[PDB]
Amino acid sequence: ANPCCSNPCQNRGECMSTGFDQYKCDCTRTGFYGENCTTPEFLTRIKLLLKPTPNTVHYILTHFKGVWNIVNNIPFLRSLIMKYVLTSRSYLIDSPPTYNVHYGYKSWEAFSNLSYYTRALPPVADDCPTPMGVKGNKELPDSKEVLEKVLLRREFIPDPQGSNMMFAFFAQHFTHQFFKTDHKRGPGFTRGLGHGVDLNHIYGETLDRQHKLRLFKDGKLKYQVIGGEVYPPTVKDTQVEMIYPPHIPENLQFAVGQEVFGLVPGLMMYATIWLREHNRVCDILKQEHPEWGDEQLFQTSRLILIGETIKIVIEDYVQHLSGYHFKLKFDPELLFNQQFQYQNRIASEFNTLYHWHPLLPDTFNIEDQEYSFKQFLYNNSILLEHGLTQFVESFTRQIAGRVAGGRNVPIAVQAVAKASIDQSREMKYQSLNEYRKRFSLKPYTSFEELTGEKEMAAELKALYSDIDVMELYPALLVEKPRPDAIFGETMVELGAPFSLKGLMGNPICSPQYWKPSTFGGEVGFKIINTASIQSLICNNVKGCPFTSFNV
Amino acid sequence: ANPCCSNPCQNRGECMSTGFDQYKCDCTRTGFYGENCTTPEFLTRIKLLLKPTPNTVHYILTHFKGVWNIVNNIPFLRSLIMKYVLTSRSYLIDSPPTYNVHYGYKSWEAFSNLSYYTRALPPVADDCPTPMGVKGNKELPDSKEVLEKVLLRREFIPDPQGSNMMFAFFAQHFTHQFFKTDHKRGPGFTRGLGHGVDLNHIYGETLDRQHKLRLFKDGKLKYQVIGGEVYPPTVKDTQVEMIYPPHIPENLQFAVGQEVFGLVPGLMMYATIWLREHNRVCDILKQEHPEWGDEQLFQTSRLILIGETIKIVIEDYVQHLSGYHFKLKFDPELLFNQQFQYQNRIASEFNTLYHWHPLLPDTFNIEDQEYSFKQFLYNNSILLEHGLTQFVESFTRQIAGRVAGGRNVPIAVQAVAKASIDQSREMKYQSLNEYRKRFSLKPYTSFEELTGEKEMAAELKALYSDIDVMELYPALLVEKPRPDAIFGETMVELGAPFSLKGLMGNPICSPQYWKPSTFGGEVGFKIINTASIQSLICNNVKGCPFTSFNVQ
Ligand SMILES: COc1ccc2c(c1)c(CC(=O)NCCCCNC(=O)CCC(=O)O[C@@H]1c3cc4c(cc3[C@H](c3cc(OC)c(OC)c(OC)c3)[C@@H]3C(=O)OC[C@H]31)OCO4)c(C)n2C(=O)c1ccc(Cl)cc1
Ligand SMILES: COc1ccc2c(c1)c(CC(=O)NCCCCNC(=O)CCC(=O)O[C@@H]1c3cc4c(cc3[C@H](c3cc(OC)c(OC)c(OC)c3)[C@@H]3C(=O)OC[C@H]31)OCO4)c(C)n2C(=O)c1ccc(Cl)cc1
Ligand code: HEM
Ligand code: HEM
Ligand SMILES: *[C@@H]1O[C@H](CO)[C@@H](O[C@@H]2O[C@H](CO)[C@@H](O)[C@H](O)[C@H]2NC(C)=O)[C@H](O)[C@H]1NC(C)=O
Ligand SMILES: *[C@@H]1O[C@H](CO)[C@@H](O[C@@H]2O[C@H](CO)[C@@H](O)[C@H](O)[C@H]2NC(C)=O)[C@H](O)[C@H]1NC(C)=O
Ligand SMILES: CCCCCCCCO[C@@H]1O[C@H](CO)[C@@H](O)[C@H](O)[C@H]1O
Ligand SMILES: *[C@@H]1O[C@H](CO)[C@@H](O)[C@H](O)[C@H]1NC(C)=O
Ligand SMILES: *[C@@H]1O[C@H](CO)[C@@H](O)[C@H](O)[C@H]1NC(C)=O
Ligand SMILES: *[C@@H]1O[C@H](CO)[C@@H](O)[C@H](O)[C@H]1NC(C)=O
Ligand SMILES: *[C@@H]1O[C@H](CO)[C@@H](O)[C@H](O)[C@H]1NC(C)=O
Repeated sequence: ANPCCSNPCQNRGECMSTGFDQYKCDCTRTGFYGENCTTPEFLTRIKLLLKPTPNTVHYILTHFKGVWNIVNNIPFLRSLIMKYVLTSRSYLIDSPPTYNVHYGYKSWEAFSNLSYYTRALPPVADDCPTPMGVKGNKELPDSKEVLEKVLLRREFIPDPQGSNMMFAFFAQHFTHQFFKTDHKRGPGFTRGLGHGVDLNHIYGETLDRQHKLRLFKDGKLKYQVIGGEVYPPTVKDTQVEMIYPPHIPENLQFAVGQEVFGLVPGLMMYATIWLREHNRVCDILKQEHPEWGDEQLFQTSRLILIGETIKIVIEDYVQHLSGYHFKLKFDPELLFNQQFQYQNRIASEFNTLYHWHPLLPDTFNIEDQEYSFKQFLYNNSILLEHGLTQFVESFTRQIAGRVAGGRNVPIAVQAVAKASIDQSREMKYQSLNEYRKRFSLKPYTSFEELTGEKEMAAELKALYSDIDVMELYPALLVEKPRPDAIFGETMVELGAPFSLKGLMGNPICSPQYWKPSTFGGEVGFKIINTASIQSLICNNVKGCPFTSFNV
Repeated sequence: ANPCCSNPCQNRGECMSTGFDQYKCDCTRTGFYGENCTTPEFLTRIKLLLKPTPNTVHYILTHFKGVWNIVNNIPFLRSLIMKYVLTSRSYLIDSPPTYNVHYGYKSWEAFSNLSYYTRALPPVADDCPTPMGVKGNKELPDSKEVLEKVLLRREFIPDPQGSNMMFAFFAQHFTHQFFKTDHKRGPGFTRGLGHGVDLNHIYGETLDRQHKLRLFKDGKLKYQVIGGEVYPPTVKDTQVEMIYPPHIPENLQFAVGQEVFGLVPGLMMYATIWLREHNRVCDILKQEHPEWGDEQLFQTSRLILIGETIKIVIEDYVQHLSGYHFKLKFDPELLFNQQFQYQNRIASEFNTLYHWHPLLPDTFNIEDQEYSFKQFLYNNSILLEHGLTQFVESFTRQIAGRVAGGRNVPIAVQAVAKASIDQSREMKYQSLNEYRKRFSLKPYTSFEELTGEKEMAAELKALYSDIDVMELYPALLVEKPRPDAIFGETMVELGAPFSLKGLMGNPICSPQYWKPSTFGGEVGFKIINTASIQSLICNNVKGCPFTSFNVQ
């Protein structure tokens, strides 16, 4: 019914109805003109002719190790390439943000209401004849069938990049500060009103919760000691609400910033590590500033840990994921002579993309034990039983599952994968190929090209019929991986822009914040600029065990 | 006690305690170095030698009319010069914002908590020996004495720039969408969480209030018709909360986005005009888009009115205030190749600077009546009696008061002026001269230099003793005006950067928003780009009466 239902405008042109059966494309600043913005301007053709494909660039970044080592030791050159990585696809994220689940056109409501996830592509209008707009059948294929035929794990498929459980739980822990879906409102809504890396998963989303978690001495967070080891405090002691089954003993109801982090001992592990890190930084700052009060010690520590988090995410986490030989760098100064918006709004599609449950193993292997999902979930006695040191040693060695390549979602979380499919549809996501085009990728022309195989392709073809009707979320998990990589092209090219924007968009990266006095002087500053996943663990885990994001 | 109490760091260097009795200045990117960041780098000295004073630039913009007329007709240069005006304050504003009334150091709390006004200068710490830090006496002069001696009006002083009551109430109406102090929390808190030109004063701050105000047909706002004329609906009919004294008739409790706009008929006049404008834009969009629903018509109209507001504020309102011969221009495209943050946080100091009550006359003259404050306040029957047309005609003719130059606050609002002084102190504002340095102005070296005269200066010296202890708010109202101007240097140089930032920082000015389809196509876009105070009145007020921000 809506004449824009077919998504006729190309190259990020905007579709507007101009009557009941007519549309106009707004081609402003697309670099294209014509009825659906498909005729390139002269400068546009030039850019197209020279532009290498993502797969080409990825080849270059994952080969020529000798050249990159040279590059990695020339600071001017390293900065130049990193600046490039940051800016080079800046243009892909709308900032200030635009659409959301209820608005397929720009509006003050969509801009101003922070309870929404934002949208990289507007929803398919309600009165469109098909789920994807006009293509495909009246109904999408049964989600349970899509799940079982191409998503569910048969045999465990290990990640060829060697991601471990330290990585898997870091990813879960880190992302769950800004992926916090407000289920009473709906899948397109979030409880993370900071829309980014504010460390609310440690400090709490609201002031009241934060104040319940704080010691109000020396800037510190409340904690308890169990068997000589520092752990988070209890629900009983703090009165902060946590989600626990009713049979969890009170001494085991740990209280942390994020209410769901008692779900898994792997999350509780990182919650404990970061809590220890906060109180460590408090000690350092108190030493530097005996004249400071509790409030300033707390606030400054929080800013430093925000810095540490961004530092580690870029130079260890993203570094490992990328498989690049180039050494990524956290350096806000790189953007100071660039056009860049220091703000971020979390996209629903980013949330969708990041459902990396194929990472999960069949069992969680700690010391000599192999825990089932049933044994692991909501069981912090496991963390207490083995301790942090053994957790780190064990998880550093246990390999995680491959995310792309198909059929690697453990059946234990099959309902989660199904919900990702069903909620994608509920939120009226456009198709895989629409999203590929939105991020300057070539549409897939068959299911075999998507998977790079034959059997899953075929089951998919029977289910969806048209490649242009293939859905975003299942496509990510069945996509042909990059060579010996964890992800395919679509995951990387859509996810990377959201990721860097969410990291660099933080106010501590802005010129007025990025200076030593913000962090209590050069000592605080150095904590950020020398942070690593290894030093995080070394400083806060007894025995300073070796760790890494790969086995 | 705090070693930073004396504000030792200069040139926007940041002070940090490094112990109980020592400090360090962080001179990063200030262009200066040394212990208090006062030694300039080579590039800095050059920059300092060449850059003209504000008063010099003001002279240039308010003279050579023949030359400016040439420039005004050369788009490249008009654009170039406008781009310049925009990007020349752009650094003086911290964006993302930093301090607030409770935080004199940067913190996640100060950044993230939108209930605060932000601060251009951090508060004086609580444990400082004097209100201004270390200078001056233990307590500041009695605010009642400052008020009575140099602020209160003796004889009405007209604005030499000819500002009229259309201007004065436009200023009040426009600013009260982002100056909305949350008195339950304290003076450093705001209820305007949009922190800018979101037109909540028309549409309501919250979704619940907006929906009570909406007709939910054709995108329109609810209204009533009285004697053939369109007015806001009532509280009785909408359940929209408004502030009225209990003796106001039900049929006279008009309900609009901003709960305080029943305060004066002048606010209700503009509330009514903008209400009519919204529904007018709804008719236009419905004509262009018969296929659209109520929701999209409403949202699209709101975006258009936001655009119109920014347009009018720059090209009519700021144009008038400036007295420039150069013709200012609303054009977002000017910033597309510039470094610029499309965001804004309303500063407490901006609020303070905008307390322009000397604008108010002794009486409000409509048609052949002259209403006292007592008769004018909370009296919407006056608007009904005379009608919008007569309001516009009368307010266009009545001159407003000079704001700087001293002794021009009407006695009727003396408590408001005193509260501005007292709440500034409550919020631990730094001194006039600290704020002057913060905006790259030379500190005043005496009270006579501040006022440009002798009598008020002598009274201020008796009260404050030290010029470095003079307060920001009273200084603004007693400052030597620019020649035949409404304001002095401090008002302009502090206010202009906040103002432009608040206007251009709006998301509709960003490249992904600033395109025709955002506003329903070329017709909607054209409404924004051709808006003016005269067209706003001509389209919505019977008879298309002439209006202007200056007396004719
Ligand atoms: C693969 O393994 C992983 C996995 C995850 C990764 C990562 C890697 C990574 C790493 C990562 O993201 N690396 C980025 C690799 C760099 C990609 N570079 C390219 O594709 C080449 C693009 C290029 O150089 O040209 C651009 C460009 C391209 C354009 C374009 C404009 C521009 C644009 C441009 C603008 C111009 O001015 C108008 C130009 O003319 C002057 C111009 O030509 C010179 C180009 C860019 C520019 O100014 O500098 C680079 C240019 O319109 C049409 O296409 C992250 C961050 N990741 C994540 O954080 C992440 C996290 C979670 C998830 Cl789920 C996914 C990813
Ligand atoms: C007259 O009455 C009123 C009243 C109200 C007004 C207004 C007027 C106005 C109008 C308004 O905003 N007027 C502003 C006056 C004009 C401002 N222009 C200037 O100050 C020119 C400054 C200039 O040209 O020099 C800068 C400059 C200066 C520097 C500096 C760097 C630069 C910087 C610069 C950079 C350079 O390298 C690129 C330079 O070398 C090439 C360079 O030259 C050496 C200068 C700027 C630049 O690149 O272009 C202009 C340059 O380091 C320290 O000093 C508004 C908006 N108003 C309001 O909206 C308003 C509303 C409410 C309130 Cl309360 C107050 C105001
Ligand atoms: C370790 C055991 C894990 C379990 C038991 C688990 C289970 C769940 C469940 C039940 C949900 C809620 C689904 C819904 O409400 O519809 C969820 C959401 C999610 N999961 Fe996991 N998951 C695990 C690990 C991971 C990992 C390693 C990642 C990696 C990033 C991840 C990423 C996500 C994301 C991004 C969401 C959306 C969160 C939100 O929007 O609030 N999960 N998971
Ligand atoms: C026309 C009659 C006017 C009356 C009766 C009036 C009265 C008041 C009152 C009672 C306050 C509240 C003070 C407090 O709560 O401490 C106030 C604040 C204020 N006034 Fe006026 N005023 C008038 C006109 C104006 C005008 C023409 C301007 C021009 C800009 C203006 C600017 C302001 C501002 C910016 C505030 C602060 C508002 C806030 O922080 O919420 N007022 N006025
Ligand atoms: C952001 O938008 C959501 C979506 O409409 C708002 O939530 C609704 O609020 C209205 C009125 O307050 C209720 O009648 C609805 O039941 C709510 N719906 C949902 C799905 O929650 C929300 O209030 C908006 N947030 C703000 C701050 O305005
Ligand atoms: C923004 O800051 C204000 C001031 O700290 C917060 O208001 C306080 O909230 C606490 C606990 O919620 C109350 O005990 C105080 O009485 C409140 N003080 C004032 C002055 O209102 C407010 O909650 C903060 N907002 C957010 C979203 O964190
Ligand atoms: C662990 C989940 C088993 C899936 C059972 C439901 C039917 C799934 O379906 C089939 O599964 C076979 C098993 O590998 C594959 O050969 C087929 O291609 C697939 O279609
Ligand atoms: C795109 O424009 C072409 C004309 O160049 C037209 O034939 C076509 O119908 C348009 N859109 C679609 C979805 O086909
Ligand atoms: C919880 O973990 C302990 C190991 O500490 C294990 O023995 C126990 O069986 C687990 N509980 C459940 C219900 O699986
Ligand atoms: C600023 O530093 C100078 C040394 O350059 C010192 O004499 C002075 O005490 C400092 N501050 C003030 C306010 O005098
Ligand atoms: C309100 O205005 C009317 C004129 O319409 C006037 O007659 C009346 O006295 C005013 N009310 C008060 C309380 O002054």
